[PDB]
Amino acid sequence: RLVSLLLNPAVLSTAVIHFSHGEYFYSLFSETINTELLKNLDLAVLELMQSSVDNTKMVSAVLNGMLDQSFRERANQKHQGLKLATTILQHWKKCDSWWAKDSPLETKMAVLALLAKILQIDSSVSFNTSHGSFPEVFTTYISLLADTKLDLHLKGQAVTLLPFFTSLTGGSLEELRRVLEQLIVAHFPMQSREFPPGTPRFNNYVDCMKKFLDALELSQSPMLLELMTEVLCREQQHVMEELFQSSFRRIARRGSCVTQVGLLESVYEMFRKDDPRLSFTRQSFVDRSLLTLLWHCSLDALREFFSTIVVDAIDVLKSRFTKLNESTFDTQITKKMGYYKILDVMYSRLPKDDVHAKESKINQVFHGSCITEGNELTKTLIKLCYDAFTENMAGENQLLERRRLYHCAAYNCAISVICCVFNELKFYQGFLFSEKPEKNLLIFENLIDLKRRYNFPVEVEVPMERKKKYIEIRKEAREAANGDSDGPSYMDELNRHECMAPLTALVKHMHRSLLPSWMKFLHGKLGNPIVPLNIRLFLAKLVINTE
Amino acid sequence: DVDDLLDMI
Repeated sequence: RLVSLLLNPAVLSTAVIHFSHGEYFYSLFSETINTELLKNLDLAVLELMQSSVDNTKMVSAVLNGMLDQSFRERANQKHQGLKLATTILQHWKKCDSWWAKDSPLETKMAVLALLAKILQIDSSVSFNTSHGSFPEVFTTYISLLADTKLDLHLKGQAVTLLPFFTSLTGGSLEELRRVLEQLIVAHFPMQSREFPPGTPRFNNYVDCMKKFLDALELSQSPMLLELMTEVLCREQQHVMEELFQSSFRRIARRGSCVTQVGLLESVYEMFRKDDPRLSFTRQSFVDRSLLTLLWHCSLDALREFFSTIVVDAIDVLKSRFTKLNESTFDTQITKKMGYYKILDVMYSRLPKDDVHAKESKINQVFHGSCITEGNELTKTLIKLCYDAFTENMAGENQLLERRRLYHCAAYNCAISVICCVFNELKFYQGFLFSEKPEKNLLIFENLIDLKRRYNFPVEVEVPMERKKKYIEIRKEAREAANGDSDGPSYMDELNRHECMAPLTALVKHMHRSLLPSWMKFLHGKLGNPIVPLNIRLFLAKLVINTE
Repeated sequence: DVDDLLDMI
């Protein structure tokens, strides 16, 4: 009798508002009615789901204003919400018209409000292999994803349940990738920044980025991860780019050591195969996101990605390049410097009791328990980066900007593998400064550009802390030798270079370790004016940095 | 060139 009273469109007036007497009765009291529906649940929901095509907003408000009370008083009449949910999540075939095409959007928000309630009031239970109305509600969600009618901000509370939808295999996952890609290519800007700041377009876009970060921040998936990383790679940088970095460091440390291999190897296959596209996007995976992810706290010692990269790195490294064409060349070169960056970092944050001793890493590298030193793969690495940065361009003028960055990344790999896994000063000259001049086979011509004029604004402001440094210099300069009372009483792109950091890391390790021959070589190369101005200035800034 | 650094290991 009460359900028959409620599900009725009877018009009242305070004048011009019309305010149906189902809605107004459900506005006045709204809770003790829901205790009656608690008193007999089963006929209430079965009869409540009888008219569900006309009285759509009505019964959705009935469910919302019942689950809010069943959620808030969970401190008495316990063991209730589970049976409530596992009963109601069975008859969503009754709903077929709120979320479909030619249907109101506020009713669609109402469906997802019932969704937010059945996934807030209860736990992860109705998710596995057609447990409840999961394949009768997922299609409602998919039709609210593939529709051309929802809003750029009123999906904002509507994407947030992918944590309760990243727990699956394939089959529906393919069309999930499909609906995510189509909402991205109809709801994200094409490359970068093409919306005015302050306006409620660009701000709801950064809210969309924020809620994606909130979703994968807990829900550790490679599922959403290549989907978001493809828009993280469509340009060189983005507008909200640090937020992805903070959330990547946030997703890095959660445990789940096996899933980290999944993230690395999965976005590594999204990077790794042919996939003809532009090279910045085709390398920016391993250039930014993979390095910044596997750098911080992904896994402190991981050899499964670092077991398949044994097979999957040196095969690309030991290659030949075809220079008839650029579109076969640049892909090989970019994935080669990506592999240089990967082995750089993989030797940067690994200890020595697992990789360079006679351990299971080299037992993975070559088949059989090795008596060898562990310096076999690192010997093929060291040889080929030496070949890489000592590869001449004695007539070669094709794509020399990429080969310069390649050569410096090659030496970055070399610096990392030499600064970490041994303790003797033999290689410390022999692979770093012993550069043998047969014909053309030196270092800095081949790995430093030497091809522009560095433009300097001079000392533009703030000489504030440096005056005290100069007065302290005149303190220690006179009072140490022949100090009187006082005496006189009278009246930036060389750093951000991708080059300065590994040198000023290696020498600031090489000090605290033991005229050296490398000191003689850089002693001569700085006062020799046949040498260009460029590496003269750069090794000058080196010497200034490493005091 | 670097085989002088190979044989010394």
